[PDB]
Amino acid sequence: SRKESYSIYVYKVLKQVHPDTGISSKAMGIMNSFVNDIFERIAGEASRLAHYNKRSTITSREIQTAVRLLLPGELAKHAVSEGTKAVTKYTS
DNA sequence: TGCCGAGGCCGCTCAATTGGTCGTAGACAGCTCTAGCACCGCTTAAACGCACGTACGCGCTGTCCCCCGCGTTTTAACCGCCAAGGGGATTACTCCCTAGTCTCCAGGCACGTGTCAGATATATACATCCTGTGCATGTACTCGGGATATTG
Repeated sequence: SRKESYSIYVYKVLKQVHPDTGISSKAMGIMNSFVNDIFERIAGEASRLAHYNKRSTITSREIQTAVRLLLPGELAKHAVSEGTKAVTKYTS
């Protein structure tokens, strides 16, 4: 049966930024772990945020707050400026 | 005087880094998967978000009124130092034992499916438990006066 991983999107993104470069298989497992750790931290914090405010859904703002808590510094104001591109394009 | 003695500049030789070149071996990138099952598109009947006075709760506000802050300097030893001594942390070697490799070999069990049940969800009726409110005392508190402990 199928096992499923993020392994292709990290490779796709590598060819976005370093078109000559590659990854060893052992160094893929790192990205395939890291990328789902940050998934869980955002899901867990966004879940608590909905609960504290006694909502049921989790709209964009329930995540933009979870990113603006969880990320340390310039990464917060960058990631917030990056995600507000994506939904602004999607809703056209 | 003397002598020379003590004195100050320049090619071998060895010993790490540094960068170069050789060749070869899995492991990476990529193809074709093919394959399939998830994403999507397409409806539906759907829940839950949300833009919006008003009762009004409390966040913030204008006063006076005092300790703890604020300021000084003596001193007090705290903290720093240097120098010496002893060993115990260190170095370099030789013998030694096993860590590690590979290879064979089995069955333990983790893996997987095959069925379908006792499980828990959902509704309606409902009674009851639990909250919010209102309400006496009982204590834990702040003070004053004296006894015991301890610092210098």
